[PDB]
Amino acid sequence: GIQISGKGFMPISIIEGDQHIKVIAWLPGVNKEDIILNAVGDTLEIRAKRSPLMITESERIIYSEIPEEEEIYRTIKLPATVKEENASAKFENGVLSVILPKAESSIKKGINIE
Amino acid sequence: GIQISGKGFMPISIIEGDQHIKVIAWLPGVNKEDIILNAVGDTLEIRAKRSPLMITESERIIYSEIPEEEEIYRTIKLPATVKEENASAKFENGVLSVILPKAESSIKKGINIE
Amino acid sequence: IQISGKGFMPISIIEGDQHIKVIAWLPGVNKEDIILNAVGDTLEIRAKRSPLMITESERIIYSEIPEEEEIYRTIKLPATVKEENASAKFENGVLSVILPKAESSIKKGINIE
Amino acid sequence: GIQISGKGFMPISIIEGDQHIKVIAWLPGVNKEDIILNAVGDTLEIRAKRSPLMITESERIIYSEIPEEEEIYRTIKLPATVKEENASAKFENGVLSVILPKAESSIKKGINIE
Amino acid sequence: GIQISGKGFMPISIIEGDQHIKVIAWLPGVNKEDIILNAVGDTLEIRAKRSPLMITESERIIYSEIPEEEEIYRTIKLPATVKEENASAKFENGVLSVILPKAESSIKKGINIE
Amino acid sequence: GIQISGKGFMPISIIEGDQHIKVIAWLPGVNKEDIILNAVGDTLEIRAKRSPLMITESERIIYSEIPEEEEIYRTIKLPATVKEENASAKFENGVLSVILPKAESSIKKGINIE
Amino acid sequence: IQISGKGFMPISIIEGDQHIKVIAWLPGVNKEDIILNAVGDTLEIRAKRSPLMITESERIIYSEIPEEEEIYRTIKLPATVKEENASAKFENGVLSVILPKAESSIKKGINIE
Amino acid sequence: GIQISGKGFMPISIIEGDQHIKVIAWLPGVNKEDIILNAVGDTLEIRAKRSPLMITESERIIYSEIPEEEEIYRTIKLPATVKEENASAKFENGVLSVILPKAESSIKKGINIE
Amino acid sequence: GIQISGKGFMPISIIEGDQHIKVIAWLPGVNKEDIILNAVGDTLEIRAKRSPLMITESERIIYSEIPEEEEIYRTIKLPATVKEENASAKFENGVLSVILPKAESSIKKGINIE
Amino acid sequence: GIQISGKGFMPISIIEGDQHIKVIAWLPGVNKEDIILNAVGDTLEIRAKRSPLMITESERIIYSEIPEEEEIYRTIKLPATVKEENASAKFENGVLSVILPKAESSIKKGINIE
Amino acid sequence: GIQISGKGFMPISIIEGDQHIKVIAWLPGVNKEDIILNAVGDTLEIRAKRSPLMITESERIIYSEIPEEEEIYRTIKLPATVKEENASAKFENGVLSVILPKAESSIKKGINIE
Amino acid sequence: GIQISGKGFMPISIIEGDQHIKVIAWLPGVNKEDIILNAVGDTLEIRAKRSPLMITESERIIYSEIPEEEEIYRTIKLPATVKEENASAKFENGVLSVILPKAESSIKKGINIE
Amino acid sequence: GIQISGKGFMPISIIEGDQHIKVIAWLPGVNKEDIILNAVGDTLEIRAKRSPLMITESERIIYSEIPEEEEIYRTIKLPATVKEENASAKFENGVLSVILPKAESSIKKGINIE
Amino acid sequence: GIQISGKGFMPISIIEGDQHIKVIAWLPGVNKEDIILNAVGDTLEIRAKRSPLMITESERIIYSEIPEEEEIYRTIKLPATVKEENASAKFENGVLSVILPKAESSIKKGINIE
Amino acid sequence: GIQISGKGFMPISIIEGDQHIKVIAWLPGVNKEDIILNAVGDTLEIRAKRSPLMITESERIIYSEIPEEEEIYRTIKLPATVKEENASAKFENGVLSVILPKAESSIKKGINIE
Amino acid sequence: GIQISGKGFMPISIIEGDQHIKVIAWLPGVNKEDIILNAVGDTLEIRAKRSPLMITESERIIYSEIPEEEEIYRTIKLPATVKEENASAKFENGVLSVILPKAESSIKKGINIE
Amino acid sequence: IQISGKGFMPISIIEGDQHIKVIAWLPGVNKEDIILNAVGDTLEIRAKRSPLMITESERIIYSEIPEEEEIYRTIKLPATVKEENASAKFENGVLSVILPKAESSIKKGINIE
Repeated sequence: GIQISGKGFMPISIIEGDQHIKVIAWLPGVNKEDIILNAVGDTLEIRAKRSPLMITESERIIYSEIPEEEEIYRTIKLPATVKEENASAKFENGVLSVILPKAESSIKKGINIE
Repeated sequence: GIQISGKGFMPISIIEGDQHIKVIAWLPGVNKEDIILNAVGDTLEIRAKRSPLMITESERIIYSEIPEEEEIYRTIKLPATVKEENASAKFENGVLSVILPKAESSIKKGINIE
Repeated sequence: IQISGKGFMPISIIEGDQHIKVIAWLPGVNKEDIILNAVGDTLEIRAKRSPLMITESERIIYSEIPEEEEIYRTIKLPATVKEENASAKFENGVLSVILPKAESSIKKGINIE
Repeated sequence: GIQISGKGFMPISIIEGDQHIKVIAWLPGVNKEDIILNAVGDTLEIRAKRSPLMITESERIIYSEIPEEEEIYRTIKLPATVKEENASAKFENGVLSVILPKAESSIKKGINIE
Repeated sequence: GIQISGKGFMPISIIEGDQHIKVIAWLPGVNKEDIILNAVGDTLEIRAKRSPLMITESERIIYSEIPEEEEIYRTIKLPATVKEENASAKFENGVLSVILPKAESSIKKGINIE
Repeated sequence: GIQISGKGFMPISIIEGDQHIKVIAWLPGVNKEDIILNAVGDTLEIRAKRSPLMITESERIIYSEIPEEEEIYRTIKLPATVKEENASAKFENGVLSVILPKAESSIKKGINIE
Repeated sequence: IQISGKGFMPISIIEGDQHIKVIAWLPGVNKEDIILNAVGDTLEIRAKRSPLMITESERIIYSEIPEEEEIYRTIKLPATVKEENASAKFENGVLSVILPKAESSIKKGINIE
Repeated sequence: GIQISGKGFMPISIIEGDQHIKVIAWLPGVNKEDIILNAVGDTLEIRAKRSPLMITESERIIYSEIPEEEEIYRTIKLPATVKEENASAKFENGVLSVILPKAESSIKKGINIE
Repeated sequence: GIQISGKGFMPISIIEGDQHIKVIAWLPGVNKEDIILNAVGDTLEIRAKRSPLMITESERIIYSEIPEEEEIYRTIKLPATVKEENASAKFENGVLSVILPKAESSIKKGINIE
Repeated sequence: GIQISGKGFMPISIIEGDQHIKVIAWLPGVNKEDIILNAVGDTLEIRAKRSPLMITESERIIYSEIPEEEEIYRTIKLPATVKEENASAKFENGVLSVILPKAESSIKKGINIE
Repeated sequence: GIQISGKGFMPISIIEGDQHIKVIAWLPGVNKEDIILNAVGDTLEIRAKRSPLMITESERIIYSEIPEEEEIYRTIKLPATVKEENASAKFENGVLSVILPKAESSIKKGINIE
Repeated sequence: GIQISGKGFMPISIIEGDQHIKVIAWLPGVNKEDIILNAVGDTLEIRAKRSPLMITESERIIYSEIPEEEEIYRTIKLPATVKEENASAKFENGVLSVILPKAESSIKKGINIE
Repeated sequence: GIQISGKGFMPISIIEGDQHIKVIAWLPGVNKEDIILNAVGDTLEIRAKRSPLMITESERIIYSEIPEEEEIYRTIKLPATVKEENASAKFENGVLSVILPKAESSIKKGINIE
Repeated sequence: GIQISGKGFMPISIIEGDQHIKVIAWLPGVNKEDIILNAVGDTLEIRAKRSPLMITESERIIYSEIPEEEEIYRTIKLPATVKEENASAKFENGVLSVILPKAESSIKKGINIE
Repeated sequence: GIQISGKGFMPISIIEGDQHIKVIAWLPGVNKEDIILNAVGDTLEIRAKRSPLMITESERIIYSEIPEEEEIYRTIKLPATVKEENASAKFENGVLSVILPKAESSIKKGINIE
Repeated sequence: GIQISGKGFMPISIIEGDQHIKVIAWLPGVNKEDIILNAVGDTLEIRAKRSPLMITESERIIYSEIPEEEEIYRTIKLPATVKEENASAKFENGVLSVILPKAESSIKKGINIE
Repeated sequence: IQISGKGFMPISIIEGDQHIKVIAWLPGVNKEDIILNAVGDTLEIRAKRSPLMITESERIIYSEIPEEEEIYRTIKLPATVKEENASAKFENGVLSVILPKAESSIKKGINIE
């Protein structure tokens, strides 16, 4: 039970362990400082500014596969409530990766097969 | 992650801040005192009655783009739990605006990108 | 009986024997931002409505509300009118104009014998 | 430039002589005194009430091809301006007939084929 | 179990009481004397002549919603056998109304709910 | 309220008077004596046999719009019960005509429009 | 082998070695209301059939029977014929014409050796 | 030969024995005294009003699979003529049940297979 | 002139003579004693049970064109009223054949073509 | 704000006031003692058995609009948590009506429009 | 491996035991002595004429769900070779039933599940 | 202007020399003496009987791609008039071959290209 | 269970007796000597050469319904194994006919109906 | 409220009592020790590998209705929160069965119908 | 080279080596003793009963992907004749695996590529 | 009457003589020793493995019409039983050719056309 | 990167830094029946493959095998090449050509600072 929603290209992946959740996000062309990242309960929010390709007035864009929007964001409802305060994150090479330990109440417990 | 539902034409907008939600509602031709408004948890209700164009018996309606219903309403499920008791509201020029501070358990905490 | 112009603005048009009422929805517009003129059989309504103002902390996460700031309507009525005696009031987002008909446009009875 | 418009079943025909226009209108079930008829210039208006089939509480309508609306009307733009003040009209057998003499400015004059 | 059939515009309605049947018929533009009306058992027949709009040779029909046919008729099979001989009828304002008391064998009798 | 049914091409017409029914039937190429015809109540039957074009063995049919069947028949349910015993009939030029006086219980009585 | 004209009139066309028979349905027509001529390879049939006559007491409540009073057919045959020796009989609504073939149109044997 | 017809949701079932017809009818929400039930020959009529769900002005209908109409009725033509005067009926728990003994003339008599 | 209706596969044919109707019914795999057969007026009823193919628990049905229903029936409305009391019937080889003499009132009488 | 789900025909309506929810259920032909009714939190369960129309072996069902299932049920999720212990319910005339007072935590509080 | 093929309506069913095949066949209207039945290897043939419904020249077929063909036949390839010489057969009530013991080489031998 | 017409499967080919026309025709299964062949002007006629495959009452036709018609014929309009009296024809191996010398009036003469 | 396959127009028929199989083949325009014919078990092979219409260089083919292929053949799998060595064949008039007595193992044996 | 989701063929069934949920799951080809099973709140997870059909290099798979994937899993959101720590489970014959007692807060309490 | 056929869900795979065929069958929820397994020539038969999920009358099936049939079977025709007597079989974990050594006459012998 | 089946691109041709079958197979890029080939009865098998285009890590495939699979195979059911032990085979230039003499029981014997 | 010509002949095209390999399926063709030339950026392959030879006793009863005897391909490559140092081998129905790139077509590095 997960829902993404927001504006602008931003490919997400979601990885679930027994005791945590990893979220991965593509943000090519974004500055680490331009990225806000907050969470609580079962929701994670990612906000990003990417400034546009700056062209001198000599230059023209004669071809482009690259999205224009400068404001981009995603709100992600995850399969488990998490501990925001132990959440880590790094940002290398256009890729954001967030680690979100699960709250105890959301950690599943085994059932033996007899 | 939002749900609107009820009877009547009533264009809604929803604005999220870090610590509040604003809801805006179009209600042309309604009287401030004919509006009821309550909330709790993560749900807002707006009720309204707008009386119909009153024609003398000499006059006929020869053309109307204007909805007829006299009972109108909306129930709105917001993306955060709120503090009803600090909610304020205004009604100017056919437009209702409601401010609803977020409850502390719904306020999101930062994660640092190291 | 032709409407035409830019922007969301629900009109209704009422006819009496001696006048035309025109009603218009203009939620979110300020009385002083509305221009209103007329002559012969045509009525013009122009309005500006400024956009919902957001602090830089806030985002719009959902909107059914039109964005255009310039809105107008030209309305050709089923009778010539007297502009000079035309009245108008603006309550609660609703504009109502009253437009007495010109004498030349007032219909006279025929008897069914 | 013959434009009919209004509400209600009401079949009109329109007959043009050199010096007049005849409008014929079906209004079965209407009382002569419940009919308003006015004109000016090149427009004719016909307004009528027809009260509904009267049923005692014993009776039921088990079949009907007969329109139910009580308010019925028509505005008709003619192909010539007329002299309202000389217009006549009878109402026999559910049929209204209106005679509308043409204004002089609207009476066509001949061209000789030499 | 009712069947209309015949030629020409003639909107019928049918009303049923415990002890009778009313039939209503629109016949704008028809002369009372031009209408034959007979019945037996469970069938009613209505025959009508309406003569055409008569135009002088100056005049032209430049527009018409009004049916042309001069012979019009309807045969109506009703939900009950009736007493023709006690049948009444009046014709006002383009509308024929026929009253047709039910035969005794066709009058339903109540059933008590215990 | 009519039903035809049976085998073969046989164009039927039906004429109603106040006191009779006439039925007309096309039967090209049939012999008056090869026709059976009976009635009772409100049903007429027509039976007929038409022998086929007889070709010598030198001759071939190189084109035919003409039905082939030799047995042909029709059962016709009329809108009134009849007196069989006063029924007459004629057969001229491929056309059969039958006159069938109505029984007294099927003859319709007038209603006066007051 | 072309048919053409106005009105319901089922034709059949039979060929012998030495003649053409033409058959035609004309129910409700009077022998004397039928004109019949021919030449070379063409046959014409014209007929009038008067309408079903109704007293003013009677109504037609159902009809599968064509209404046209003028009916005709022009038929181009697969051989030239001798008009002058053409015969014809009219029984029971059915017209039958016999049309001997012209000599120039009679086919001669070829032997299969 | 089995025709239903009239206004309103009202699921009928029909049951034939050798010597009677049973009609069953769903009429949830209806009052025993609000039901009229009469019959003659081979027809049964059922009439019933059901008053609408009543709401205080605090309350709103937020959802509803339940038809709204208040006047509801059924005319039923049965496969047999019956004896009205011996017809009984019960109304328990939303369900009307009607027992209609067949008339003698309508009771089928056996044929032996030899 | 005919209506069949009921449950089950059971091909009927219907034969009309001057003085009787013959009904024929396919009923393969039914037992002569399992057949009930009654009639009155213009309606015949055939009822039949056929028991299912009997399999031992060793055996499986590996292919089957043969209907499964065990209750089968037809109610037939004929083109004439009949004399039930003089009706005979035979059951050979899966085929039921019923002979139903017409009642006098339903026998057609000749009309002479002069 | 609502989800219904389960097996069987069983029209529900749902009414919301300020302080309670009313659920209404069509259940014609069910017995008050055959109805089980429980609730907790924001979910109501209705279970019901209705036994089938009872036919003697003389009798056949010749026509039926009436569902056959005998096990019927609904699980309903309401727009508010409720107080199960103060819930009442009535079963008249095939109609079940349940009253479910809202829990305090689910009651909405007013906001003033200044 | 199960192929039917031939002329005429003839509903087959096929039944397998461990040690035989049963073929069942519908042949209503057929005479025991008009049926030929032979077999070898894994094929069975069934041939049968049924003479047509016989009508006096007074009588007409007015209706008929019953196939007309007189020659009817079935070739059936079975899932097993059989012993023709021990095959039996009965013909009661329209139904042919054939019992075909399997040949030894075709009888399956068990495998134990260890 | 090459027109073929008649009944029956009979493939024709047509070959044109300077001074003749060859017609070839398939007629497998036909006896040379059952073929009639005549011509005049620009038309050739071919008539043939082929009697059907002869089956003893032991045998059955279990498959067939071979046309059944016994009467077969063709009329052929050629692109030139011919001299019937000098026409020859053989019939070998189911194939008829006809040689038809061209009439002098139909023999083309050369044009020199200068 | 029969399969044809091969190249070129060659209409086949297949006739089956109790003790043999007849195959018939159309081969207009083929020389008896140009036809090879072999068989074994349950398959028959037919090979044929037909040489093309030979045209002098004066002549043109201006129209043709006649297949061109010179090599034609069919392999036919029959419903029974046969005795090749007792197989006869004749070839008259473009038609090949082959007689193929059945092998004893393929001759079916009767089953008595008791 | 009942959501399945994940990789692989694995037919689930879900069973509710008053005081528990039973989950059943098909897992043919899987080893008891290759199955992981955990739960908390209202979610159950099932994970399982099944190794693939093993073929020697002589052998080939010539046909296969059997899915190939080796990793298979199911996340299931149930209609009730449960008590993980008392959940049991058996795995016989391809079938996993899990018993999940409901938590007290989720057990529905009865309402009396007065 | 293969035909499966029978009743029920039961995924088969088929493995061919040089000297045997392996058949694999999904049969989750079946009991080893409820499985019958025979073979001969080139055909294998698997028969199985599986009893239905057992519910107490407290419990309801609220969701189910799991087939219901209790009788399930497959008849399989293999690409080789086999030695039934040396066939083995195992049933673990819902999976049946049968090993079927090829008969000598069905074992392929090498051909050398020179 | 032929069946091919297996994995991979491998264009097959089949040539029949009176006394043999030749099979030709395209196998570009396969090594003579990587080909297995066996036969018996009326079935031929061809197995082959072709290793993939081997690219150094500087090189990329920028375009390929060439199938990728490394395992390829074909099983071929021929129209005659063969003598495996006299089968020969060749493999030149990517093309395999196999000669397979027919067994004596599959060699067809002549029929004389008398 | 354009292919064009007559006949079934699956090509693949491999690029290195310094050369282009071209592979081509030509089952049933004789090494000596293959012509192979090139220049600048274009490669041509022509081949004849003679048809499956049948004795007059034998018939082809089924064939998935193309019949055309003339087959060819013209291939325009993504670089100009050195024809003179082009090699080529033909094993097992498969033709493989190696075509070193011309100097003017060899790409040079750019550094990412």
